[PDB]
Amino acid sequence: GSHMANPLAPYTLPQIATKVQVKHVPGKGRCLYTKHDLEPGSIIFVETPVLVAIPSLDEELWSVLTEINDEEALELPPVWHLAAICSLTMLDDEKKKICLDKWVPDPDRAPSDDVLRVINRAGLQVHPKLYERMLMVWRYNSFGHHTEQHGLVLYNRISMMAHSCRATACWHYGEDDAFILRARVKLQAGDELTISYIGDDDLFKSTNVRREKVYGWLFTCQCVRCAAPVDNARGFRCPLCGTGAMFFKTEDGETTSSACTICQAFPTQETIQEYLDFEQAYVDRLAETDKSDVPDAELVYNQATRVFAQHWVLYQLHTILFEGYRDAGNSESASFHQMERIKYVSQVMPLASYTLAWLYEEMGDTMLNKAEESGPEVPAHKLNVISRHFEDAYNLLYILCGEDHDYTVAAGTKKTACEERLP
Amino acid sequence: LAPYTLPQIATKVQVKHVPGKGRCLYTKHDLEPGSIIFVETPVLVAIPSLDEELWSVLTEINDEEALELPPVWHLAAICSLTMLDDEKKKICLDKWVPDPDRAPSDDVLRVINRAGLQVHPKLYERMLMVWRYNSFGHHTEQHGLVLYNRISMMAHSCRATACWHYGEDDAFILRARVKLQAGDELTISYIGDDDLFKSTNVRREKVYGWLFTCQCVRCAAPVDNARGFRCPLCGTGAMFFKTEDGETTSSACTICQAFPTQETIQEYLDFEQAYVDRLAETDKSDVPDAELVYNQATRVFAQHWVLYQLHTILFEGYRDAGNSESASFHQMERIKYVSQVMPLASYTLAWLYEEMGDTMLNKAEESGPEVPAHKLNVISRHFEDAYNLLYILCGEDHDYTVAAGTKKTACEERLPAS
Ligand SMILES: [Zn+2]
Ligand SMILES: [Zn+2]
Ligand SMILES: [Zn+2]
Ligand SMILES: [Zn+2]
Repeated sequence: GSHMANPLAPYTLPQIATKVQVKHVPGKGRCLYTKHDLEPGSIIFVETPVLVAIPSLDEELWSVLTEINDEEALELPPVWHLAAICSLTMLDDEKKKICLDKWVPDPDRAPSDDVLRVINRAGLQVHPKLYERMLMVWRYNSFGHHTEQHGLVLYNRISMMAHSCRATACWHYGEDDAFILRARVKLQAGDELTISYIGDDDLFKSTNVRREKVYGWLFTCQCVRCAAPVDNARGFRCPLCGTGAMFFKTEDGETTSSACTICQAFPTQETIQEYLDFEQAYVDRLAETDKSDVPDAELVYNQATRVFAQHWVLYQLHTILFEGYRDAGNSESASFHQMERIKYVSQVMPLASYTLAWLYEEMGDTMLNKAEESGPEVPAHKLNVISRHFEDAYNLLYILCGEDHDYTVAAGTKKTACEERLP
Repeated sequence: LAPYTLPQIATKVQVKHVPGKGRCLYTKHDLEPGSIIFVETPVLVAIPSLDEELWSVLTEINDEEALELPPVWHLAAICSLTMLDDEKKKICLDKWVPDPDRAPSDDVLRVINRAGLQVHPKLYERMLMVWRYNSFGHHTEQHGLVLYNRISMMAHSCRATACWHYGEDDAFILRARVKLQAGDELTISYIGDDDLFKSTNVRREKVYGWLFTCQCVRCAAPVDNARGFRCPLCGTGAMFFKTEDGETTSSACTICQAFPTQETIQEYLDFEQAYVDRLAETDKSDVPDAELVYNQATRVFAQHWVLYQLHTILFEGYRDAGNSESASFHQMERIKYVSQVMPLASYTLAWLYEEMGDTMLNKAEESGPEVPAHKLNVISRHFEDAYNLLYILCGEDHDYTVAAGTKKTACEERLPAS
C-alpha cells in the first residue's frame, strides 16, 4: 500500500494544483461583432480615449518617474507607470472600474518591487495591488501614441476585439487621438471584428514569429493564417530540385515541411533541422544588415538566396536593398527588389495593409524615375503601368484610412498626375 | 413490365465510355525527379519517306477533294495496316478509340477506291481513330506522326507526374517530373503546353475529345487561379471564376473578400469572351495595338491566362525591338502568373527564367560590359533556375539544359574578384 491518505479524502488547494491546470481567458478577453453589413473601408465607429498618457498629462510626476528610472532602471519604462497612476487618480470611480476590469495576464499578482518603490518614493495614495493591476492593463490593452514617442492611449470598446493575424478591421488615429475603426473587408451583420495585436513590422513574418509576438496575451494563435496547413511565409529553397519552395511549420515544438512546390519531395527531418539552423543564422545576420552598407546587404542576399524561397527573411533583405538602392538613386535594381517585395506580400498577406499599399506606390515612384531618366516625355504604355500601381495604392489606402486621408490623397495625386501626362 | 427497346433505354440513361486513352500506368520503383523511367521505340513513324508513292497519291486526292483529316493521318493508318506484322497490327487495333463501332467514313471509301488498296474499310477507319487519339506529332517533319505502344497506357493529367522528350531515332524518353514512390501513377498531359497554363474550362475543352471531363488535381481544385478577374468593389484584388455543369461561381476577392453577384459574373464572362476574341487579332507585329488591348484588359483581369497571353505578346514585341526595360516588367509578370498557376517543371517556366536572365543581362550591359556583381548574381540565379528545371525535364546533357547552364557559368565567370 503506497497510499499516504485515503484517495477519496478532500484535497487541499495545493494538492488540487498538482493535478490540474487552470487557463485564464486569452487576452484581451472579449470578442466584438458588427450588427450591420459593412462594405470595405466604411467606418464602424470612432472612439475617444479613456486616457492619453503623455508627459504633458502630469510633468511633475513625469520628472519624478524619469529620475527614479535613471537611478535604478525600472522594468517597464516610465510611461506605463504614469499611465497607471493617472488612471488611478485622474478618472471617476466608474471610468476606473472600466480599466481595472479589463484583461490582465495575472489577476492576483502581488505588488512588484518597482511598484512599492514608486509608491514610497513619489509618496502617492493609491493601493499597490491596483497600481500593479493597472500597469498590466495598459501593458496589454493600450496603443502607442501616434507622434509622441513616450506616449500611450487606452480605449474601452477597442479592447473588446480579439486578435487575428488576418484582421477583419483596420484602424487609424483621428485628430484628437480619436480611434477610427474601419471595415478592412466586406462584412455581414454578426461577423466578428478583429484587429492585430501585433505591429505591421511583424505581420508579414511567419507563423512561429507572430505566435511569439502574441504569446504575452497567453494564447497560441490559431487564427486563419496561423492555423493554415501551409505557412507560405516560411519557404526554403528545396535542395533536391534547387528551385522549388518547401514551407516549414512548427506545432507543439515539432517542425514539419510541405512537399516542394516543384518536385513534390519532402525533406528529411535532418534536412529540416539543417535548414532551421540556417534560418536562425540568417535571422541573427539581419540585425547586422542594413541599408547604410549596401555591398554587405548584397553579400548577405546572395548567400540567402541559396537557403530561402519565399521567406520573410528574404523579404527583409529585399527591403533593405530596395531602400539602399532608392536612396542611392539606382532605380534599376531597386525596381527588381521592389517587385519581389510585392510578390512576397501579396502571396503571404494579401489583405489591405499600409505595407502593400506603399509597396505599390513606391513601385510607381521607382518606375517613373527610371522612365524619366530617358527624358520627360514618357510613353503612354509606361505611364499607364505606373498609373496602375499608383491606383492600386490608392485603392488600398481608401479602404484603410478613407477617401480624404493624406495618404490616400497622395497616392491619388500621383495617379492623376500620371493620367495628366498621357496623350 | 415490358422490356424497353435500345433507343428507349438510351433516352433514360447515359453511358460513359472508358476515358481515353483507356489505361493507367504505374511505376514499380521509387523515382527521383528527372530520372528516366523508360525509353520506347515507335511502333511506327508515319512520314512521307515511309512510302513516297502512297504519299504522292494521298496529296493529289487531297488537292482534288480536301480530306477531313490531313493526308499524314491516312498515310499512318494505311501503312499500319500494310507494313506491320500481325502482332503489332493488333497492338494498334487494340488501342483506344472513341467510337469502336464506327462505319467507314466517306473519305475512307474514297481513298480505298482511288488509291485502289486492299485494306478493309472498317479497319482503315478504326486505325484512323487510333492515330488521331494515340499518336504524337513528329519532332522535325511537318506532316509527321509517331505511335507508341506503352506510352498510350498513361492517363492524362493537367498536372502530369511524368515528362517526356524525343531522343535519337524518334525514341520516346520518359522521365519522372516529380519525386515518386513505388506504386504511384505515371501521367502525361494530352494537352499541348500552349494550353496547359490556361484555365480549367479551356483545358477541359482541349481534352473533351477523349470523352471525359477532366477531374485531375488542377481541374478539380476548388479555386481556378488561372481565371482571375479584377474585383470591381476593391479595384485591386482577384476573384477566381469556376465553371461546373455549365454554371459559373466565383471565389471571394483575395483582398476585400466580397463575392460578385450573378449579374457581375455574367458581365465579366462577357468581357472574358470579348478579350479571347480580341486575342486572335492581337500579336507582337503591332506593339502599340497590344499596348492598347493590355491597358484595357487590366481593368478586367487580375490573374488570368488572357492577361498572361498579353504579357507574352508584349514581352516578345519589346524583346524583338530591344526594349529591355518594358520586356523586363512583362516577363516578371509572366513568371508570377506561371509559378502561381502551373508551378511544376515545364519548358514554359524554364525558358521564362532563362529569357528573364537574357533580358536583365542585356539591360545591365547597356551600362557597360563590367556588370556589377549583385546584378550578375541575380542574373545567374535566373539562369540556374532554368537549368534546374530543364535538368528535370530532359536530362543533364540535353542541349537545352547545357545552354542554360552555359549562360549561368558564363555569368559566374564575369564576376569580379571581389
Ligand atoms: Zn495567427
Ligand atoms: Zn524540389
Ligand atoms: Zn485536368
Ligand atoms: Zn475586392
